[PDB]
Amino acid sequence: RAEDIHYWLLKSEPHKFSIDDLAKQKTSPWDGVRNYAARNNMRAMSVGDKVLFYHSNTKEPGVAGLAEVVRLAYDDFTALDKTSEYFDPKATKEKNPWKMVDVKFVARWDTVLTLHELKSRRELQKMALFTQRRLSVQPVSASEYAYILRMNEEQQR
Repeated sequence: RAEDIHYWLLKSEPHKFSIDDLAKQKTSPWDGVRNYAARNNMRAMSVGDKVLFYHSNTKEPGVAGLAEVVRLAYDDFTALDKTSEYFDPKATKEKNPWKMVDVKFVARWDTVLTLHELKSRRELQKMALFTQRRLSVQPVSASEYAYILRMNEEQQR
């Protein structure tokens, strides 16, 4: 398990937080995940794990860049921020179900690798991306990761 690097996809709406926001911040906690399956995926992440930064709910959805996990999951304190969209009325200092990792910027791709293209490769047919819509933190297979990075290179040529 943690001795091997694993791969994930994290969805973010870019008008809220884009790959350029991560780039500017260099590292960021991954706050505001309020789906429990996604939360559990974050508890399964390890330091050094690779991350596809995916822009969702936008004109050009797709993979925008790359990040890397730099801290293991800890309590998502935005659940206690009464001014936050991600406020959870029933979370406590002592009983906060929400957890988050920190990630570091790795790469900002010149143009997004669109969802349409992701759905047009045999190698990607089994991505969770296509199955599971509420799942904002998803496992990516090693081959899926590899194929996607290859696609960015093809697009950049």
